[PDB]
Formats: sequence, structure tokens, C-alpha cells
Amino acid sequence: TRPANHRQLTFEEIAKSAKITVNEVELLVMKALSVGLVKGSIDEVDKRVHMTWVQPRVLDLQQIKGMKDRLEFWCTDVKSMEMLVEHQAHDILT
Amino acid sequence: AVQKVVVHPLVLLSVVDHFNRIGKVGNQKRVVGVLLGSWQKKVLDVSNSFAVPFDEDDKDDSVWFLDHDYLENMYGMFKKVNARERIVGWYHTGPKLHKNDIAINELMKRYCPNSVLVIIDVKPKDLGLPTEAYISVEEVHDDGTPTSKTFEHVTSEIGAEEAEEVGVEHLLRDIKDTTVGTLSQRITNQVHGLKGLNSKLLDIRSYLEKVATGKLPINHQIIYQLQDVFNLLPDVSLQEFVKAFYLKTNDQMVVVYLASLIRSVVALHNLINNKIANRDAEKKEG
Amino acid sequence: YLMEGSYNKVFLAKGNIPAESYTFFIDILLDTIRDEIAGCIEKAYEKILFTEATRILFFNTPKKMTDYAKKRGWVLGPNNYYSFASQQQKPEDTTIPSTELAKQVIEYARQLEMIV
Amino acid sequence: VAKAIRDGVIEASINHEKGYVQSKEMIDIYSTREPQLAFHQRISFCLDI
Repeated sequence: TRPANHRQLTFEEIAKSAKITVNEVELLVMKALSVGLVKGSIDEVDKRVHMTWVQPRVLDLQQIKGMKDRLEFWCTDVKSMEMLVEHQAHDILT
Repeated sequence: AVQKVVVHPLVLLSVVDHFNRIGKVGNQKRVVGVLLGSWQKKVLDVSNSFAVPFDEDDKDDSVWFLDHDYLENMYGMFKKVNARERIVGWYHTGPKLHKNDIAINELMKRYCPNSVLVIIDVKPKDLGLPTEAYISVEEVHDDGTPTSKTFEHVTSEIGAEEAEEVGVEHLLRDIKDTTVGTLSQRITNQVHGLKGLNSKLLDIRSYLEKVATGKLPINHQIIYQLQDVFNLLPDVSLQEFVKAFYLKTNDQMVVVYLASLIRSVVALHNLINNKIANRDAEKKEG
Repeated sequence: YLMEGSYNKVFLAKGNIPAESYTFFIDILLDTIRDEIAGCIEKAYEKILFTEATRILFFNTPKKMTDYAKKRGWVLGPNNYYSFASQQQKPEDTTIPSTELAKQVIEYARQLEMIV
Repeated sequence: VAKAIRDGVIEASINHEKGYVQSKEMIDIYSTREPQLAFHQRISFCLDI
């Protein structure tokens, strides 16, 4: 659910979502790290979890348009840098 | 199984002139031939090749004709002149792979259990390599079939031998690199990389456009790989990354500073030497 | 006196002129100086008492302090004022160099390998 | 002191209610961009000569 930016989440959020108290949540994430479902690292003194990689999943046809738009405004940066580098260093060889 | 394949220019020239001499007769679309080469470790080398009579109908993709006796006797005939070569696979000059490729590969897998398919483009228009290398394999998934035959790509490159190198050097009189230095290190590496990356992104754009409006055969492995791609982009706004970047750049510039200083000193020395040596030449004429 | 920050002498001498009236220009200088002192106080302070502004700026209690604060908005009352400063805009971004430094390196390469 | 602070001469702050001036300490100039410029200038000079 959370975006790639600001993926850090707290213990109390897990406690409320999973309907358990705090003292077990570590073990839960431990299990989630053991079987390789999710990859990350966990802190204890500050009650924070740093989540990094989660398994992919299937999704409908109205969600891939987001990836299409992301490619849309991704290709333009490459094109712009191409043009800038080509024009700036022209006389180095015609 | 196979890691890299190396292709000599001889087979490229043979492909080109075979295509020319067989397409001049009539309007054929695809031609087929068999390659010869060698193995060492996991690296494959291709040396030479010869053609073979092949026929295919555009009406249906399930009818085609090859010659067995021709291939057998021609291999036997090339055996008597050089015994080091051996059958390794085949090539077809189609712009893109066809449906019948699996059937032909199965047909001539008899002569080589590790046949490798090679596609050569006869009229390239870009800077990419003209050759593509594929190998058969059996793939397994959840439902539909326990195994299915599928091609997988293998890295290819163009090699050269000493005699071949001197021949191609004699043939390429007109075109030769201007300078070797930062020029060839920059344009031949960076701008071409931008070109290729943009082309790849455009192709994947096209495929994604084909979905959710048109045909729509939603495939899931492509989606998984797209998620993996879009998840692996690094973040360059982090403070520690910026600090490390600045530290390394500042560390690197001092060396260029020093080298420029040395060059200036050497230039001054050369100027002094020339002026002193040349001022003592006018009085000798009297 | 005006070139540096010393301002008390300016208003002290403004009531002491041996030449003539000169009142057509001292008022303009007073307005400009009061405006720039207001501008300066806005920086480097997060807390100040209300009467301290009346002491620093020579209008004592003419009701002009509240209208003057209407001119220079300020934030809070309770005999206090507050200001906020960021100044982190220039740091924490390496994208802004990414182009000008590329241009600089391209220039080095261009003037390093051309035959003159 | 205020006039000096405003033009960027120093980076300190003063408390009118208390009286003392609390200087701001921030040092790590090698991570700053400026050495790059301080080298760019001399590099360009040595390339011109």
C-alpha cells in the first residue's frame, strides 16, 4: 500500500492492523523475514521497521496505465539528456 | 550449457551473397543455411557455412521442404578438406523469428543435440549488432502443459582472426576512426548507450500500448518483471549519498589539477628550448 | 554612521543640525532607516517582547505599533513575536550540479583535445 | 551585530531578553561543493597558459 518513498512504518501501526499487542510483532516480522516473503531490516530501540522489497502480484488492466504513464515521463529525460550531450559537444567531432 | 557465441565476418559475407544470389532469381522472403564451428569450455565459435535448398509457402505456416541428401553429402565433402569443423546449428535471414523455427530445429537436432539458431539481418539500419543467438529449452509452469519448447537468448559478439583481421582492414579503406582517446571513449560509449536505452523503452512502450486497449492477452511474467524494474530505481535525494558523491568528486579533481600544472611546465620548457636553439641560426649565414 | 549598523547616533543628531532646517530629507532618511531596521529584526530572532520593539523603534505608544505590525504582518500576540527560517533549499540536492558540472567536464575535454 | 548578521558576515543569533550571543557552529567544508570551484578556476587557467 505505501509508496516507494517513505516506506518506514511503526510498531503501533502493525499492532492495530493485525489486532495484536506490540510484544509479538518482532517475531511476526522475523517470520516474514525467515521464509523470504519480504526483505528488509528492523530496529528495536526506536520501534521502527525499514521495509525494502516485497513479492510481486497480479493486478487488473486499469492499474498498468500507471506504469505506462511512468514510462511516458521517464523516456523524455533520456531523450533530453541525449539532445543536450549531443549539442554541447558538437565541435569535438562533427 | 552455452555462455557466449562468437561470429566471424566470413559467415556474414557468405550470408549476404547467398541472400543476393538466391533473391535475384525470385521474390523469396527467408533463406536457410547450416553453420560450422568449434567448442571450447562454454564458448562457441562459428567459422564458415554453406547454403541448402529450402522452400516455404506463405499460404500456411505448417508446410515447408528441406533437403536431407544435399546436407549430408555437402558435409561429407567439406569433411575431406578440413576435419576440425563440425555442424553446430543453422541460420535464417528472417527479420524476425517465425512459427516454423521450432519444427526445423527439431528436424535438424539429429545432427547436433545442442543446435544453436542464429538470425542475421541483411539490411540493418541502426548501430546494433546484426546477429541474434537462440537455444531451445523446455519450460514448465502451473497449467496447460508439463513442458513446452521455448527459445532462450544467448550473448553473441563478432570476433576476428589474424588473416580475417588483415583482410577486413584492407577492405575498410574509406572509414577509420578519427582519434583514439577521450573522443572514442565518450561518443562510442555514452551517446550510443542513450540511443539504445531510449529504443528499448520505446519498444516496451509499444507493447504496453498494445494491452488494455487492443488484443489484451494479459501475461503475468512481463508484469512481474516490470514491477521489479520500477522497484529497483535508486534515490538520489538522500543526504549521505550526496555527501559521499561530493567527497569523491572533490577527491578526484586534484589529480587533473596536478596534471594540468605539469603540462604547463613542460610547454614552457619546450618553448625555451626552441627559442634558444633557433636564435643561434641567423648569424651563421653572415 | 549609516554605512555600518550604528543607528542611535543618526536619530540623536537628527534633532541637532547647526546648518538650517534640513527637515525635508531627515524625514525620508528616518522612514528608510525605520523600514530597514524592521527588515533586519525579521531575521535571526524567534522570540522578542512587545515593548522591546517600541524601545528599538522610536514610536513609543502612539497606537502606531499595532498598525505598524499590520504593515509588517508578524504572527502572534501574547507580548511576543516569532519568525521561521528554512535555508535548506541549496543543500540536499545533487541534481542541480548534474548538468552544469557535465557541461564543465565537456568543456575541459573540448579544449583539451583540439588542434590549435 | 545585527547588521553584521544580516549581510551574512556571521551565522550567530542574539537573545535580546538574555543578552548573550549564541554562535552557530557548522564545519565540514570538504563535503561542500566549493573546493570543486576552487579547483576549476586554476584548472582552466593552467589549460589556457
